[PDB]
Amino acid sequence: RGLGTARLQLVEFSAFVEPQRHLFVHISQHCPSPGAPPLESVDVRQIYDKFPEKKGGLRELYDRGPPHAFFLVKFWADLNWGGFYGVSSQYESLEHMTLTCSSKVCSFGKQVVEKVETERAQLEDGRFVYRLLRSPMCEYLVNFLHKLRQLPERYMMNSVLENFTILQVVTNRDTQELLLCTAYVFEVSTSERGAQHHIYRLVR
Ligand SMILES: c1ccc(COc2ccc3[nH]ccc3c2)cc1
Repeated sequence: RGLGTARLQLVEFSAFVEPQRHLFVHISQHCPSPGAPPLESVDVRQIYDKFPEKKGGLRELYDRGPPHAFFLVKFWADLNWGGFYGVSSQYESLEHMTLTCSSKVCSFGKQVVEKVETERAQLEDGRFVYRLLRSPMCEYLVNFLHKLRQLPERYMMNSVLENFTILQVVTNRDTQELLLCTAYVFEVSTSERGAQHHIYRLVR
């Protein structure tokens, strides 16, 4: 499938730096069409420890449901490049909604940043689109990225990134319904191979 539900679909996601653009990670679901197949599944239990077991932790979130709203993205990021560091997200749906978008940056399973944004639906092409464009990337991530690009060896970046995760929770602001919950894990790619990603379903 893709990263989305009947109610809300991710359309594009990127994290980038501008002085053109450099993209650290990118999901295009404009992609688009598959030809096949469905998404592989990963047992959400094997990643409880990469996020806080406190309130709003993975286990708590998944317990309430709905379980089909839960995805894991593995990113191989491109760190070969002080400009403007940005994140851009676009969702779409057929219903009119206001979204609450929470991003939780985690280091060794502890939250070091929570970022909460709100985005109202916008009618376009007979569907509703939710554009969170050019949101300044938090300072901790900028500083982290500047240190990460210093490491002399890709495998050392990977070692450092094995304890770094992001949890993104999109809820219907009005109703409090969870719409999408995405866990992100990270390695690095080469400049030659370019950034890449793999989306899974989280199951239990
Ligand atoms: C390591 C590699 C790439 C990057 C790109 O920076 C971001 C920033 C916000 C994000 N939200 C979901 C993935 C994501 C990525 C950060 C750290």
